[PDB]
Amino acid sequence: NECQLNNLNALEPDHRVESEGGLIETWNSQHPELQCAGVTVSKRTLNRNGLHLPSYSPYPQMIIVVQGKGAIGFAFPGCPETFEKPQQLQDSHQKIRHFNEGDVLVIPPGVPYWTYNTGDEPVVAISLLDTSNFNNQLDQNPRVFYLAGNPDIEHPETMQEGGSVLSGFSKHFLAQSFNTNEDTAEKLRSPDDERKQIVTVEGGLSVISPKWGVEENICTMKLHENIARPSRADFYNPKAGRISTLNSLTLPALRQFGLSAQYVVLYRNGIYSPHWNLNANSVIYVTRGKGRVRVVNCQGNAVFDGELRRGQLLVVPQNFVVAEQGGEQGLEYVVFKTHHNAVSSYIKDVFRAIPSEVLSNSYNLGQSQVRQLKYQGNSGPLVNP
Amino acid sequence: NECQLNNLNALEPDHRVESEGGLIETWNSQHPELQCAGVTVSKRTLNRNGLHLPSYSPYPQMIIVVQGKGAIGFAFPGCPETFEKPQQLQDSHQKIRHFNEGDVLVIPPGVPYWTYNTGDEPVVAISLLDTSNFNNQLDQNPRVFYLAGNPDIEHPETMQEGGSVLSGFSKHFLAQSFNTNEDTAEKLRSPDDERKQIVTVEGGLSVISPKWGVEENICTMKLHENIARPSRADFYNPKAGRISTLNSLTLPALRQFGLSAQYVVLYRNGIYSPHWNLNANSVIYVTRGKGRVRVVNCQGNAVFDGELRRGQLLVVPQNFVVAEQGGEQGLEYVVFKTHHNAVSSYIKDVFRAIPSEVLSNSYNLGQSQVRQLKYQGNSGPLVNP
Amino acid sequence: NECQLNNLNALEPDHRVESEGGLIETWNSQHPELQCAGVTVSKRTLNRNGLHLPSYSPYPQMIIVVQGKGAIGFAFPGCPETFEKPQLQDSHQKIRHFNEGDVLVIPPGVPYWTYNTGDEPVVAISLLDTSNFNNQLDQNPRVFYLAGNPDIEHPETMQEGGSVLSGFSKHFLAQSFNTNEDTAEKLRSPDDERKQIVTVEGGLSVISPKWGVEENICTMKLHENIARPSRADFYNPKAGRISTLNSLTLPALRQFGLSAQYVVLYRNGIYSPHWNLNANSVIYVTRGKGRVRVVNCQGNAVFDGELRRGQLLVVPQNFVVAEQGGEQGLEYVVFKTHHNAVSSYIKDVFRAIPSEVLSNSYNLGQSQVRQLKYQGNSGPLVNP
Amino acid sequence: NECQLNNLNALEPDHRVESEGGLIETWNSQHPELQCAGVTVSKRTLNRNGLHLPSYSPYPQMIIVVQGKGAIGFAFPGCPETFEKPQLQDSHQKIRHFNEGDVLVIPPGVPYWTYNTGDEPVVAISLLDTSNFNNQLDQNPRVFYLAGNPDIEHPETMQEGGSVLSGFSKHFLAQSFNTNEDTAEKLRSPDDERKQIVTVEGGLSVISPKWGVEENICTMKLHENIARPSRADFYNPKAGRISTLNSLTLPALRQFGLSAQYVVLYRNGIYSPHWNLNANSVIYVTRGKGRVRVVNCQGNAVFDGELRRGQLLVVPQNFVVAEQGGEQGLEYVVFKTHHNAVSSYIKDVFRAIPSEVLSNSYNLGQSQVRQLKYQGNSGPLVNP
Amino acid sequence: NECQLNNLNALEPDHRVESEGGLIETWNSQHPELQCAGVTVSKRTLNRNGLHLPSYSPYPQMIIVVQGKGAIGFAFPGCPETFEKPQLQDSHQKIRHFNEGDVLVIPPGVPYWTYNTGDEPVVAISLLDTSNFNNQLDQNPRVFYLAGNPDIEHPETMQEGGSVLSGFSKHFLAQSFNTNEDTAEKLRSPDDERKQIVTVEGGLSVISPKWGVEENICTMKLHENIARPSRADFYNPKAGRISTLNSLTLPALRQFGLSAQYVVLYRNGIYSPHWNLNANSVIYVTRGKGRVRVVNCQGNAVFDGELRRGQLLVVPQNFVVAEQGGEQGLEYVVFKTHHNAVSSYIKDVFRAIPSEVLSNSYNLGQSQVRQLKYQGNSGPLVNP
Ligand SMILES: [Mg+2]
Ligand SMILES: [Mg+2]
Ligand SMILES: [Mg+2]
Ligand SMILES: [Mg+2]
Ligand SMILES: [Mg+2]
Repeated sequence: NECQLNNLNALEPDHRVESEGGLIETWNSQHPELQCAGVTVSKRTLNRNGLHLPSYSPYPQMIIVVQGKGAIGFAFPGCPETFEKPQQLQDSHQKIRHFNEGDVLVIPPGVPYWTYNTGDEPVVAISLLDTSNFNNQLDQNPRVFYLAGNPDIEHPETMQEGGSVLSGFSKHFLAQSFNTNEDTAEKLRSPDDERKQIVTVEGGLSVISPKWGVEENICTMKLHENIARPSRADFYNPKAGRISTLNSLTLPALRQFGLSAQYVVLYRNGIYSPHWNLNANSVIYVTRGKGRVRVVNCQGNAVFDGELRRGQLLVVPQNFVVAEQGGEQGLEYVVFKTHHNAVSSYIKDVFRAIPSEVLSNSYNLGQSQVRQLKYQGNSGPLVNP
Repeated sequence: NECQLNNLNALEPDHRVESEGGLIETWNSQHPELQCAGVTVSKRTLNRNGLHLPSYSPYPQMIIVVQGKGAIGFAFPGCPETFEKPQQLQDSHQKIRHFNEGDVLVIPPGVPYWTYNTGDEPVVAISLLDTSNFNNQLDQNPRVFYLAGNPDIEHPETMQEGGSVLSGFSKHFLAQSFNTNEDTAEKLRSPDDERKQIVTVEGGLSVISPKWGVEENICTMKLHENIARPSRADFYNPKAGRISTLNSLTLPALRQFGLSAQYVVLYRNGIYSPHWNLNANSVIYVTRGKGRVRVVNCQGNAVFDGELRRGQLLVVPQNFVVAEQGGEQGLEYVVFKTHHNAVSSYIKDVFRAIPSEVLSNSYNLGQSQVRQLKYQGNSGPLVNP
Repeated sequence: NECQLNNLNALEPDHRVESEGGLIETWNSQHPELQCAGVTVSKRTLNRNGLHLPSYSPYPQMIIVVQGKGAIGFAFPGCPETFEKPQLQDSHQKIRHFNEGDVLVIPPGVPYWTYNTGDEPVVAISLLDTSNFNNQLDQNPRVFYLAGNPDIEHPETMQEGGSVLSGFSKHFLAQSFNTNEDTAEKLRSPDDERKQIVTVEGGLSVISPKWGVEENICTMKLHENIARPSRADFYNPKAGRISTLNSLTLPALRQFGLSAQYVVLYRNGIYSPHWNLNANSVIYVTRGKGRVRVVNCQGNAVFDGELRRGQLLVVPQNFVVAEQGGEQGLEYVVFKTHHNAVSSYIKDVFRAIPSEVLSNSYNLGQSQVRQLKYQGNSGPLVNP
Repeated sequence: NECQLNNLNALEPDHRVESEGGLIETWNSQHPELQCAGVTVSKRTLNRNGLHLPSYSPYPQMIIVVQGKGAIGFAFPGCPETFEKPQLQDSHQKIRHFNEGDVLVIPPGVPYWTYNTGDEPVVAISLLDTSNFNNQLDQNPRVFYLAGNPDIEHPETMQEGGSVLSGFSKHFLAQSFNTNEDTAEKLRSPDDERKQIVTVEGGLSVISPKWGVEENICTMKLHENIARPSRADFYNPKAGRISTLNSLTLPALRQFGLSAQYVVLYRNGIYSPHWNLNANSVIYVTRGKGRVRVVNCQGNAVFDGELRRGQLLVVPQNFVVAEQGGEQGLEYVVFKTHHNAVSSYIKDVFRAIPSEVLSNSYNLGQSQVRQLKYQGNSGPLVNP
Repeated sequence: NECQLNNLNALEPDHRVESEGGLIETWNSQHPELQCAGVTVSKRTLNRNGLHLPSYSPYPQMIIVVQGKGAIGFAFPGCPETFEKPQLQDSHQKIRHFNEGDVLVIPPGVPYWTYNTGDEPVVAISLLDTSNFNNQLDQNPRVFYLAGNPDIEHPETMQEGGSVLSGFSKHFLAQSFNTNEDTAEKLRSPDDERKQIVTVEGGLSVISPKWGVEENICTMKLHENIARPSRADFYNPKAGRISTLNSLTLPALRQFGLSAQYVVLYRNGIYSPHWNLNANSVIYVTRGKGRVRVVNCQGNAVFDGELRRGQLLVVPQNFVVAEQGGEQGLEYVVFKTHHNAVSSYIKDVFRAIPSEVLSNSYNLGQSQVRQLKYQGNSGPLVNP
């Protein structure tokens, strides 16, 4: 009965991990709303020259960059290092991908990744940790395997200290394994490192990049897409707002990760009429502004009815009906959905699909009243009252 | 250990919901047999002019109409209203599908649907609610989201009153959302409606129908097929009975819903020899007659051994061996299976696949005895003793 | 440049084969229109007690039954005989019943036979998808009979003949099938003058209620009604109806590259200008008469005239077509060479394009544009 | 034997169509090279306020925008009008914006229109995949215009013309669209002398932020940037960069059998000997100049010369090719007739083969072999 | 009408290429039979210490090894060198061992080389699937050698030649591969008179036990034994055995459109009348002799005669064929142009059809019909 919730709360971060080069804030995965959704969320901040040390988790992550710009690099197993710099190579590594605010990034399960702030302002990103994803064969707990550094626990609720996976091996064995000296091997264990999982790169970081076979396809799996730019809108009403969808039809990698998302922008008083998601739980994170949100369950009860503003997280269970109205300054938010091609339906459109007399007898309405419901007013889900 | 059942009971409806235009009977989803199967069942009756108000659930439903005739209409999101009637349109809606006794209907997860009795006798349908379906991201509880009316709870065991999803919103907000007046909006909340989920349409219902791009495919997803007609038999022995299979190879939509079924008709003394389902749990609902049924588990124990008659439900767990023999008046039943292409095997056929000497040494049988088992008698699963 | 056609003709059968229990009429596969579409057509009539002897072809066939009722049986390789009557008096694969309005699908290489179970004759029109990707021989229609002594159904290809079994000696057939020379001789149909469709005196009798690998593949759905009023996917009570049959309704079609639609236009009903995005089409009028127009990429009406019952008209991929029912309406089936053929009607296109793009495109005023987009019924079926 | 070519030529447009708001230049589809690859190319220029009238073709088109910025709109059949401005002043399908460096994909049979939103003209090169499996007509390029009075863009195929709507009478158009004869007459573009690309005086205005089935299919991604420096999949700061665009980045390509790469070579940068395993390729130089060599199975350089901006060069499947940037570098797009074209460069091949196989193959000493395998950069982009 | 063949011939190689370490014999791709099937065949013999230099072709090849033992290595693009011997003395991709009875599959565009590891010569028959959908060039067989100075293996297509590397200058090769002119000169095989198969004096030595992307794609299964007695899918100890190799046993075949069967008939053993539903077939006799008969749709035996070791016989899709082992039996491989070719034998067909349909079809009595259906072994392999 994990989703038999009579109340839904707007949630904010519960735990904080302050590092040399940044901050990591996590929502406790044990909140009943998040347990129903089968996910948890993590907000990461990379300060100037901030470098998030390489790590991987046993489930996919969908991240939206809400501030700043940087680069992310993955370590795909067995793939060639297509970025090379001659000194005889002086260095070579895999493709460096750049991201900006409004972009969504996807981290594959088990694939190592690192990120770096390439701008002046701090990078702020919100990550949906899809812990319940079918690909996670461990358990519901969020887990982060660091390949470097001496991290602090990011999800403390699961401990009921941190260390890299390399610190679990002796320097002697690492020395032999990696055909290196024990001095190098000891450093690989981060024995005296006190910077934690996000460090500051003094002097700035330098990597091979134009801007700063298997290689053509798989090894270059597209893992980022802008979702917030106005021009990418899929639904639009100049006087109400816009809705943009990012799913497996845009980012094919999502098909195997069971995740998709939408970015919604509602202008002052703009309304996103009553709608529901047919095949997925959803998690709203407000990126800006404020608005009135209402979520109704199968008993016609509003499990949530209140203001929702920047920084808050609100779970909308599969099939529950939700509606939003932009406040004074409008409202913007991303909605993570636990399906690679999540589909929703809005009630206005439903009325149009049902025969006039079915509607009349259902709501005891007159022919003219029904007609006005099915044919009058703007057609889309975005309404300017 | 949800399926470690040492006993299986023939089950009948536990709860009843009497409405103006019909009746809804449900089997408690907490019976251990149903918990093992990961499903529950609901029997619906639409009286003359009976209209089942529009609703949707977060899992698929496979329904078999055992009596009467009517029409069902769905509300596919974003699809065009291909049925239109000029007065300038006087009304338009989506395709109306007709059904008759012996037909199976499939309801997609999250898709709204309504049904209406177009004949004189009442429509009686038995619905398999596939609550454990992978697409249900909530929890095991059955749930019905009504878009209209003031319903009573159909699965009371989950409350440990009813209302439409629209009654969860204020008339003022619905008024703005749907660009209508507050009078219409208040009626949309069904504030004074006491008819419940199945209403009687006085004077009969009228909808657009010849009989009473995306539109060509998806928006017209085939969601009904006759399963009981004699001529649709897949296995047949004039002196024993018949077996008909309905799976994803006949109704492609079933591939995504993980459901299939069979309709079996056994004549007097007709036998459906010992067989089992390799990849799916099964739920038998007797539509007519009576017969002796035996279910044996992995310890060689008959967890069920008795008469099974019209109206009773019997779960047959995956891999358990079952056999049926038509009684005096014969036996007819539908079997819902929780796989889009459920496959079964009958022991007679198994003997034929195993080498004679493997059989001899397995059962201490003589060469002649084995030969008679593998080659003598009718070949199929339907036996006339 | 097989489709660089400046003219399209309404075609009727050009060849006929008279047999004891029926008739087979075919359209010459060499007509420029049929060559562009990469198919040919065949009309088969089974008289009372008529039986079409077992045969198979290296490509799929989509058949619409326009009259009568009957049964069709296939021989799926290696599949068990699930129909049996108790030693076994007899056993055979599933028997499938059909009626007028039904569409049957014949898989490539799979033997099938048909029998008329009613009094009136069975009349069926078959689209022989010769250009199908599964046909690795050549674009010529071919029929491999397993029995009888047939006459060539498509003579244009030759530019006599027996069953495939007649190509073997009775001696070898006797050894192969572990049978005696007497039976083996008969398997070659040496003195059979009945041709491919025979009359079963006394009537045919088979195992059937009304008259593992099994559960699925071995008994896959190969027939579906397409003409019933209630099956309409598009409908305007004052104009007509359109029904679509594709891989979403009949899964096997996914592998055969074929789909169809059944159109019924009432008096003066119009199926407004539309085109198929991904497939060539072949119209066969089953009833009535109406005006049909087909326009190519140069804006030329390669066809502009009446089309009546029994006539065939090819509509090439992307060519724009429109139809209007005559005094007694018009009904027709449209075979399309794609498992999920998609069409688009111009009215709907106007709705998708911005007003000013339309205004500047056709030199129209905002008002007139508003007219095209929001006035009238929105569907493709129009009541003028 | 269309590809049994002993010679390959660098080709430039041979035909041109001047219209009011733009220009269309095409390469003759009959060049032996283009026939072997089964495609043709078209360069389209939209001048300021230029609008390319609605049209569709029976095959997919892959377009790279080499200059300017604009908007492209498609008309997906049966899809809802998700862009609306409040009765509705107007509503239409999604508007997609593009800039130089972007690749656009046009689905078969789907109408599309484009508009220049900037001051400089929009220049785009389109690969018309005429041999695509979805094209069931013939290998001839065809353009079905929904509006205007166009001139033939590919005249070689004829060996006048209007919109598909001009093929209908104004009377029938009036009845079909429930409109008056006046509007219907205009829908036929009878006195339009502007041709296929027109100039929108005052500028075009549409619904857009900057200027169910919806969520997915109805709004599928049909454009992606391929030329930005940051999108490089291969990179050597001293030699150049290679970017790949295929079905893994743009899903729709899976159904259209097309992919591409954008190559940028710096001064004297070399893209070492490589070949495409599963597709024919067509290079179009967007900037600079360089030496290109193409070798067939006989070890003959069917092409060995300079290739500069605006020139087209076909590289047949499996033929080995190499390029070297000139004094000012070389940039080019390569269209490939496969949704996921795979290539292989010889340097990498040496690494995969055992030393002694190599030694015995080329009569080299262990030392020299060691040279080929482990010395130098490992990638395909070489700085000599 | 390439398959409208009234006659089929048993074919033997017509051309030969003698090289230092082996021999290559080919069948002319222009034989009417081979053109109908859309393929050609090649027999390759590697003498002791023989090495077939690296090469690749724009279509898949299915090869059955009829004699000897050896190793085959491929060069998968961008894949890591997982075989290494410690700086690295050397590293290269996986080495795959094969023996007689094994079938090897060569992917389109992928370089491969083979080496004889035994004393007796390796003899292999290769089905060159030139008509494969992946081949976007033309139906001509082509071999792109990466090394050596080969002679044309399929001369009929020309109606000299070197390696693809010989098409480049040594200067450019030196720059491309970061090597010196000396090595580069050698990469062009200028004074090599050994041809495509060379003799490795002293024997070849490679990394191998016996002599991420890795785990999967980069090391996909490309070989499987098909001839071992124990692998039989069909078996009658008194008649023979049939083994099938398709995409269900070797996944890669799904992408190459090929499958095969290995048939062994004992003395007088019969493979009763059967046909392939979805593919053309090419028989190659590996041992013995027997009577083969092929009947077309007119009931004419387009082939009726003996077929012995080393002979090739095409059996077109849907044509009915039967074989009977001679005094010393008959063994043969059958290549089929479909990843999952399906066949059907007439005996099984009789079992699927109702008694009365059969009675009326062949004018047989209930008794005789009962004979065909239930008497004798039920399988396709018959002991007369
Ligand atoms: Mg929302
Ligand atoms: Mg049962
Ligand atoms: Mg039509
Ligand atoms: Mg290139
Ligand atoms: Mg054979």
